[PDB]
This record gives sequence, structure tokens and C-alpha cells, in this order.
Amino acid sequence: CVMPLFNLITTTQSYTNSFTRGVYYPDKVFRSSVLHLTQDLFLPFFSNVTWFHAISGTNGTKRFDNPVLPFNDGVYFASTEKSNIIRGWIFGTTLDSKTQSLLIVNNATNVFIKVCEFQFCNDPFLDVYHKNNKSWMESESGVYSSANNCTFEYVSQPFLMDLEGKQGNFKNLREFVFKNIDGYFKIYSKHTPIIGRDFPQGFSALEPLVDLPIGINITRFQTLLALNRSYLTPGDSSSGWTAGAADYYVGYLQPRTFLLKYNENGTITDAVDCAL
Amino acid sequence: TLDLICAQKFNGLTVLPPLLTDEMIAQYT
Amino acid sequence: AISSVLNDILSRLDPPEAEVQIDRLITGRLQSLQTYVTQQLIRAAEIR
Amino acid sequence: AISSVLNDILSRLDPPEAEVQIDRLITGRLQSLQTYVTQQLIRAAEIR
Amino acid sequence: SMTKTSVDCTMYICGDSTECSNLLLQYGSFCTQLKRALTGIAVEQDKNT
Amino acid sequence: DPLSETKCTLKSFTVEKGIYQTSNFRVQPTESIVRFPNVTNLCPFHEVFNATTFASVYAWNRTRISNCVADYSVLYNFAPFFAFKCYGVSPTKLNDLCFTNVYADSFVIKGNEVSQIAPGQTGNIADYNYKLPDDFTGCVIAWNSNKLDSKHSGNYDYWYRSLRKSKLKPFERDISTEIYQAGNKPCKGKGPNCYFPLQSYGFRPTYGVGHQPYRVVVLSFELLHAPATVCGPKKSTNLVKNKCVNFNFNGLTGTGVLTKSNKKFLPFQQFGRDIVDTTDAVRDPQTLEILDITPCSFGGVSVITPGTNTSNQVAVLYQGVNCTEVSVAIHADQLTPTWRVYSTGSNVFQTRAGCLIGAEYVNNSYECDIPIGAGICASYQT
Amino acid sequence: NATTFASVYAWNRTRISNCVADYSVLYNFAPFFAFKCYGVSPTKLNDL
Ligand SMILES: *[C@@H]1O[C@H](CO)[C@@H](O[C@@H]2O[C@H](CO)[C@@H](O)[C@H](O)[C@H]2NC(C)=O)[C@H](O)[C@H]1NC(C)=O
Ligand SMILES: *[C@@H]1O[C@H](CO)[C@@H](O[C@@H]2O[C@H](CO)[C@@H](O)[C@H](O)[C@H]2NC(C)=O)[C@H](O)[C@H]1NC(C)=O
Ligand SMILES: *[C@@H]1O[C@H](CO)[C@@H](O[C@@H]2O[C@H](CO)[C@@H](O)[C@H](O)[C@H]2NC(C)=O)[C@H](O)[C@H]1NC(C)=O
Ligand SMILES: *[C@@H]1O[C@H](CO)[C@@H](O)[C@H](O)[C@H]1NC(C)=O
Ligand SMILES: *[C@@H]1O[C@H](CO)[C@@H](O)[C@H](O)[C@H]1NC(C)=O
Ligand SMILES: *[C@@H]1O[C@H](CO)[C@@H](O)[C@H](O)[C@H]1NC(C)=O
Ligand SMILES: *[C@@H]1O[C@H](CO)[C@@H](O)[C@H](O)[C@H]1NC(C)=O
Ligand SMILES: *[C@@H]1O[C@H](CO)[C@@H](O)[C@H](O)[C@H]1NC(C)=O
Ligand SMILES: *[C@@H]1O[C@H](CO)[C@@H](O)[C@H](O)[C@H]1NC(C)=O
Ligand SMILES: *[C@@H]1O[C@H](CO)[C@@H](O)[C@H](O)[C@H]1NC(C)=O
Ligand SMILES: *[C@@H]1O[C@H](CO)[C@@H](O)[C@H](O)[C@H]1NC(C)=O
Repeated sequence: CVMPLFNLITTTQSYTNSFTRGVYYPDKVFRSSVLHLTQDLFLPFFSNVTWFHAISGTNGTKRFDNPVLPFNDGVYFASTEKSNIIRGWIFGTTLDSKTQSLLIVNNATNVFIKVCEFQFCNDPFLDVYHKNNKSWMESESGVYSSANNCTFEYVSQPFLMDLEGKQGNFKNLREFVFKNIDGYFKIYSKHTPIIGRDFPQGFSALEPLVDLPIGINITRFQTLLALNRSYLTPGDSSSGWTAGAADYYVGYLQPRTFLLKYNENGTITDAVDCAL
Repeated sequence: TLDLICAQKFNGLTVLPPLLTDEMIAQYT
Repeated sequence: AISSVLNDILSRLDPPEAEVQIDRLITGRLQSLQTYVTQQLIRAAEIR
Repeated sequence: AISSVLNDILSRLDPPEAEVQIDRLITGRLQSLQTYVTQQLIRAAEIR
Repeated sequence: SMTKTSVDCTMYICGDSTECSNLLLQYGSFCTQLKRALTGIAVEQDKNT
Repeated sequence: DPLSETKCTLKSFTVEKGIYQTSNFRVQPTESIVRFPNVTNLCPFHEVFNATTFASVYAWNRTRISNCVADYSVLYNFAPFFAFKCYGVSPTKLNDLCFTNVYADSFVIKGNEVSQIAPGQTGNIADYNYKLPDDFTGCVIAWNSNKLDSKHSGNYDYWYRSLRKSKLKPFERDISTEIYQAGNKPCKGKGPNCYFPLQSYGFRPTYGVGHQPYRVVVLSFELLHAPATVCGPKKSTNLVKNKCVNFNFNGLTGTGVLTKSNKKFLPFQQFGRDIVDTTDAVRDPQTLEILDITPCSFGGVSVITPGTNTSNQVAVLYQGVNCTEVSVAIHADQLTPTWRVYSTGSNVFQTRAGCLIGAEYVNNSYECDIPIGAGICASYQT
Repeated sequence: NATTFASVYAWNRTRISNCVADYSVLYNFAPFFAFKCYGVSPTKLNDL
């Protein structure tokens, strides 16, 4: 839990429109060429989501924005980045060793999901650095100091996510939905390539990624950002920790009734927000 | 012009053909 | 049911015990609505 | 009832406990059939 | 005319379930009535044409 | 025979000329098939039920049971079964279902407090220690543990919550040690209007049976057919296609023919439902195959009589079914009304109204006598 | 908390009226071996 002194900038919460993003598959049932009315926790159409930036400035000031946010009934997270600065999230009520806390982290080789009474630091983060100027790798020493009374551990999803490159814009529109229903933490996800720069207009249903039966109380969450020990920007001799450019939007799920359109192919191609 | 039809036929709900075919109605007309 | 007022049943019972009275009232009122609509349909046929 | 599938109710309960759910389903489906037939009779009167 | 339909009570209500059919026998001749009404409707459709 | 079924439908020994919708035909399943996943490792029920130490009731121990075959015959071995109350599921059927997950809530209470462990119950343990949901489905097993949870000097390691500000919500665990406050005066320690919420049980062997320690395990189930996961010990059999069978896919029971499907299920999708919420396709637990389910052929059966005084001969119409499927059903004695009408080869005619057996299709045209349908009529003629 | 209680065959009848019924007092001096409320939810007793 050692954090080198930085000229940290206070987080500024911009606002923008959700358009028609945030629609996922409510269930595991296959449907074809149908219009399904479903009541579920959705991100309402043209909802009004918060925008945060995580960047390092050219004047030495680095915007390391990891504010603690409420979870409410669920969270929709949208992310655009090139160096995978966003690496995971923390979930819990008190975020200390008193209560069990959930932690999802990218290990850069696998995906770690733990449920323990972690002794999180003030601003937990993942320490990525270059050993022997030969091996880039990540460490979790900056996230928590100790772990005790662990109840769930899951090392899986050996996927590097963004692998095609940065053709259009980072090809890394990472959209996730986190829900907590009946002790089930459900993660839905979609990796949409970006036709444009930020938040393109369009429709893309979010296929479920992983349903963890952790069965813990979650009310608050926080993003985790990766800090690299210099040698990211060519031509810069400033020996210090630097973070790449990343943008992330957060919206909140609410109980809505949606009319989803399944084409003949099993995929949701359009949706109507009944209360809009 | 006159799957929903298969699903209806799948739980006891059948449709009976009319006694006069469209050809006989056309003949009468 | 114990009473014909939904607020009374909701105030005097826990949900598991309230659903029985709520269901008796729902069945009775569904039947009344169905009877009204059927009589209206027959009368509207006569008026047509 | 606990479920709308007769096979599920028959598989998850002993007969004495299953008859309650079976009877709820029978009542609901009898009502649906009666409503369908009454509407068909009124419509057939109009068509006649 | 209109479409002639036929409905099977046992299949619609208690589809291939013996326990449910035995319980349904306790409601009397509701299905004889439903079947008779539907048959009358169908014969009337043919008469209309 | 068909004429007797007509007579019983009309409740008369005399039948007039006409066509009578007598009964319904159904083809019957020939085999029963069960498909269950790879799983063979038994669930760790012994670990939960035979644990060396059990947590306190106010801190009830939650154990997750998943990805294993749940053989409940082990439960009968090491348990006297003081209480075996299964709520929402028949215990004798526990070996036949697949449950999405199993949750084992193990704790120790007093003997007389066993009845409080049930939905809708009231009491100290029910309201302040462990509360079951109103729509709880699962089982509750309670058995005496005096020989292992009692001490001569008193077993004070077990504590129960006696006082709390509000009643515990379902599946809510309270471990706070804050001193209970009665009124508005704040509590800074033991004294007036201040009491410790946790009270030690002090189990002793010399105590009565109603006060003896009892180990209670609540098995909570979520009976959903999409995730499957944990089912009981049924030996899965081979899969047969294009044959009306009784299929059991991971607890989902049904009857029909399973055929190869062109439907493309997304990896997370386990089954498909038609527009009116009827199961249309399913996924094989073993071969990961998409199988279209079609219900076994069925329809109405009408009897055409020329009048019982004119003749005792009848014709039979199987409504809305090909003559080939009917003939196959007779050849495999699958049809439900088992009074098969003798077929001569010329007896069978294919109408748009169904399959007609027992009438000879002549090429002439006459005025309609008994309306069969789709322009076809039948009459008693030379 | 009466000093003497009447016999069961001569059960003692007491009239409670014209007062505010605060049932939180009942939880103070009672171990509550049985608290069976029939026709009313006990947790709602403070609201009626
Ligand atoms: C549903 O998926 C199928 C199978 O992938 C798609 O069918 C293909 O369509 C393309 C584009 O016309 C053809 O080149 C292929 O030959 C088709 N494959 C077949 C017929 O097996 C179909 O287009 C998809 N439906 C959509 C996207 O609406
Ligand atoms: C409830 O108790 C069980 C044992 O009765 C615990 O299960 C153990 O969990 C640990 C976690 O490190 C495993 O190493 C053991 O193998 C498990 N089994 C046994 C027999 O010890 C379980 O963790 C407890 N749950 C809670 C919430 O306390
Ligand atoms: C039941 O017992 C109560 C006391 O438990 C009696 O109430 C008393 O009634 C007398 C009547 O003269 C009053 O003076 C007292 O103040 C009351 N209270 C007490 C605490 O003694 C009541 O009368 C008894 N009822 C019957 C029918 O015997
Ligand atoms: C979005 O929130 C902002 C906060 O400034 C408010 O002005 C605006 O009305 C909100 N828009 C919608 C669509 O809710
Ligand atoms: C979850 O934690 C929050 C914050 O501590 C608390 O208010 C809430 O009651 C908890 N939920 C449950 C079900 O215990
Ligand atoms: C990350 O993956 C490595 C192998 O690539 C593994 O040994 C390690 O335990 C994982 N977790 C870490 C470093 O926290
Ligand atoms: C873990 O459980 C033990 C045993 O109940 C308890 O004493 C301790 O406070 C818990 N938490 C940690 C962080 O060890
Ligand atoms: C219960 O029995 C199992 C299986 O033999 C054993 O491993 C375990 O230690 C026992 N628990 C006790 C005796 O508390
Ligand atoms: C079960 O095992 C078979 C081989 O015996 C395998 O093909 C199949 O995929 C397995 N089922 C699963 C993984 O669900
Ligand atoms: C009966 O089956 C044959 C062969 O499968 C088929 O060609 C024919 O169309 C079917 N009959 C009708 C009336 O569709
Ligand atoms: C019950 O308590 C009240 C209030 O202190 C007191 O007046 C009464 O005498 C007590 N009754 C007994 C001790 O029988």
C-alpha cells in the first residue's frame, strides 16, 4: 500500500447520453423471429450516464481517477482504452477486512475473482512494471495488504480481451453489466469495435460472460487502474509512474420493461423502452 | 391470406377444414 | 376473505398469510369483471 | 401454483401435495377454455 | 364463415397426465359442453357457406 | 371398437346416420431416455453433516454445493433424522431432480427451537438468528448432537442472538456485538437498558432432551432447468432421434420426437422457447447438440356410421394426420385408441381432413350424404 | 405481572380500553414460549 507522491487532480464527473446501449440477454432461452416483453433491470434508453477520464498530462499532472461509486441495483460500465489501463473492479459495503469484499482483477495471463475480507489500501491499484527491462508484468501488492477468511476464488477466462489491435479506435469498446440477484453476481459483456472515437450510436446486445454464485452483499464499487513504471511515452525522460489515456462511462440499472426483437438467428437486434 | 400455427396444433387446438373447398365456392360463384 | 378491503388485509397480515385473502378477492373480482364483459358483449350484439 | 408445467409439479411433489398445484392449474385452464368458447359463440352469432 | 376449431380438454388442460385427468373428472361435464358448443359452431360455419 | 365408442359417447345403443367426433388419438412413446452430464464425483455432504465444529446459530455456516452428483442416500446413513422436513420438494423425489445450486446452512440450536426453523415462524431464533424466506424451497434436517456439542463444565462456545433492534430478514446473518439499547438513552456498557445481544448456550449433557444441542442443516435449492449443474444419481441412457420418446434432459421431463436442428444456439443459451413460451429446442448435456422437440402425433378421431339400424359398419377419420404416420403407428401399436380398424389397402384414403379408413373412394360424384370435409363425403352405397 | 392468576376453569377476564396499546412492553417481561397471533400479524400490532 505504497503510492508515490502525485499531483492528483480531483475527479470531474462529466455527463452524457446512454443512447440505446446497455441491453443484454435477460435469460438463457433461445428465441427466433420473436418480440419478447421482459421486465428486468435495464439501463433506460437515453439515460444520462457519468463520464470519467484517466490520463497523464504533459505538464506532470496525472489524472488518476478512481473514485468510489454506489452500486444500487446494478451497474453498466463502458470503457475505451488502448493499454488496458482499466484492469478490474472492487465491490463491497465497507471495503475493509470487517466485511467480505469482491475483487475482479486482470492478471495479464488470466482473470482473478476473489471474495475475501481484503484489507484494501486507501487507493488500491495494480502495479505493472518492467523487470530487467525485458519482462512487462503485473503485481497485486498495491491492491490489498492481506487476505483472510476467503470463501470464493476463481482463476479463469484465459482471454487477453483486445487482441485485433487498434484499427478503428483501439477496437476496445468494453461494455459490462454487473448485477446482484439472489446471491448471484452476473457479469454480461460485449467487445464492440468503435466506428468513431467515443460512444458510437448503435445497438449491440450484451452476451452474458460469467455468473458467479458468490452470495455476498454489494452496495459500493470502484474501478482499478494500472500504473506503469515509466517507459510508455517515447521521447520522455521523466523517470516516474505514468498512466495511459482511458475513458469510462457509468450508468445505473433500473427496473424497466423492454420489448426485445430476436431475429431468426437468435440475436437481439433491436429494443424498445416501454416507459420512455 | 390466412410458429404460431404449429404451437396451437401442439396442445389440443386443431383447425377443421371447411366442407366446400375454394374450388367449389368458385364453381358456385 | 376476512375483509373486502385490500388495505385492511395488507395492514392486518404478513405477506404469506395475506396472499390467501388477496387471491380470494382477485378470483371474485375477476369473475365479476368477466360476467360484466360477457353481458356487455351480448347486449352490444343485440344493439348492433 | 409453483409452476405452470404439469410434469414439473408431478416430479417435484408427492401426490397429496401435488393435487393443490394441479387444481390451481385446472381451474385457470378451465376458465381460459370457457372464455375462449364463450367468445367464439358470440363471434359465431355475429358471423351467422 | 369463420375458422372451425376443435379443442381437446384433456390435452389442453392435463396434457398426457393421468393424475391431472383423474382430478379433472371431478369437474363434471364442462368439457362435453365445450366440445358440443365448438361442434355446433363448426357445423354452423358450413351451413353459413 | 369405433361403433361402441360412438355409442358410449352418445349414451345410446342406437346411432343415427352421421359423423361423430368420438375421441382423440395419440401415438405413444416407445422408449424413455435420460441425459445427465459427465458428473460422477459425489457431493461433499459428509463434510457438511459430519464436520468437527459447527458454527453458532447467529453466525450460521454457509456452504456451497455445486458441480457434483447429489446422492441423498448418504444422508440416511449418519443421521437419526429427528426432523426431515422438506418444504416445496418431495424428499422421496430428491434423487430425481437437478438443482441449479445447493446451499447448506449448518448451525446448532436447542432441541425445542427446531420448530422455529421454518418459513413464517416466530421466535427468538427465527427473528434474531436465522429467518427462512416465505417462498423457501428445499429441506431442513435436524438431529441431536448432545454427544459432541456438550461439556461437563458447560459448552459456552455456542451463542445465540436474543435481542435485536429489528427482526432478521431472510438469508441475513448478524454478527455485530453492539450492546442492545432499549429506549433512547445511548448505551456505553452493561447496565440499565443495556443487554448483550449474544447469550451463550451453555450446553450440558445433564440437561433435558428439549434443551440438548441439536445440529440443523438447511438445504436451499433453486429449481431452474436452465443451469442444471447438480442432479441426483441417475444413469443416463443413449439418445434416440426421430422416435416419439419420453425424454429427461437434466430434470426437464417431456414427450416427443427429437430431431437434428438447424437452430444456432449462442454458447450461453441452453434451450429455446417458441413464441407462446413452449419449449421448441434443447441442448444435449453430453454431445452439446441442438435437438428440435416436436410433440408426438395426436388429433381427433371421428366415426362415420350409416346409422346403426342400416348397418353396423363404420369408417374412421383420424383428423389432420397423414395416413403414413397412422399406418406406422398401427404397425408399432403406438396409437392410443387401440380398436384398430381392419385395413385392406383400398380402405385407406388420404383427405385434407385427415386419414380415412374403412371407406372406399369411388371416382364418381354424388350429393353429399355424410360430410367428411375438404369436399369429401361418405355414403352407404352398393 | 399480576401477583395471583385465576384458575383455567375460572379464567380471569380483563378489559383494556381507552389507552394506547404499546406492545413493546410485552417483549420486556416475557421469555415468549408461545406468541401465536391468529388473524393479525404480530409485527403490525403497533399500527392498528
Ligand atoms: C444467421 O446465421 C446464418 C449462418 O451463419 C447466416 O447465413 C449465412 O448468410 C451469409 C450471408 O448471406 C451467407 O454467405 C452464408 O452462406 C449463410 N449461411 C448459411 C445459409 O448456412 C445468416 O445470414 C444469419 N442471419 C442474419 C445475419 O440475419
Ligand atoms: C462452513 O464450514 C465448512 C466446513 O464445515 C467450510 O468449508 C471449508 O472451507 C475451507 C475454506 O478454506 C476449505 O479449505 C475446506 O476444505 C472446506 N471444508 C472443510 C470440511 O473444512 C466453509 O468454508 C464454512 N463456511 C463459512 C462461510 O464459514
Ligand atoms: C382479573 O384480574 C385483574 C387483575 O389482574 C382484575 O383487575 C382489577 O380489578 C379491580 C376491581 O375492583 C380493580 O380495583 C383493580 O385495580 C384491577 N387491577 C388489579 C391489578 O388488581 C380484574 O378485576 C379481574 N377480573 C375478573 C373478572 O376477575
Ligand atoms: C442529466 O443530469 C443532468 C445534471 O446536470 C441534468 O441537468 C439533466 O436534466 C439530466 N438529463 C436527463 C435526461 O435525465
Ligand atoms: C448491505 O450492506 C449495506 C451497507 O452496509 C446495508 O445497509 C444493507 O442493509 C446490507 N444488506 C443486507 C441484505 O444485509
Ligand atoms: C498470474 O498468472 C501466473 C502465471 O502466468 C500465476 O502463476 C499467478 O499465480 C497469477 N496471479 C498473480 C501473479 O497474482
Ligand atoms: C476470520 O474469522 C475468524 C474466526 O471467526 C475471526 O476471528 C476473524 O476476525 C475473521 N477475520 C479475519 C480478517 O481474520
Ligand atoms: C465425519 O466423517 C468423515 C468421514 O469418515 C470424517 O472424515 C470426519 O472427520 C468426521 N467428522 C467428525 C468425526 O467430526
Ligand atoms: C461428457 O463427456 C463426453 C465424453 O464422454 C464429452 O464429449 C462431453 O462433452 C462431456 N459433457 C460435457 C462437457 O458437458
Ligand atoms: C404424407 O407423406 C408423404 C411422404 O412423406 C408426403 O409426400 C405427403 O405430402 C404427405 N401427405 C400430405 C397430405 O401432406
Ligand atoms: C409486576 O411488576 C409491576 C411493575 O413493577 C409491579 O407493580 C407488580 O407488583 C409486579 N407483580 C408481581 C411481582 O407479581
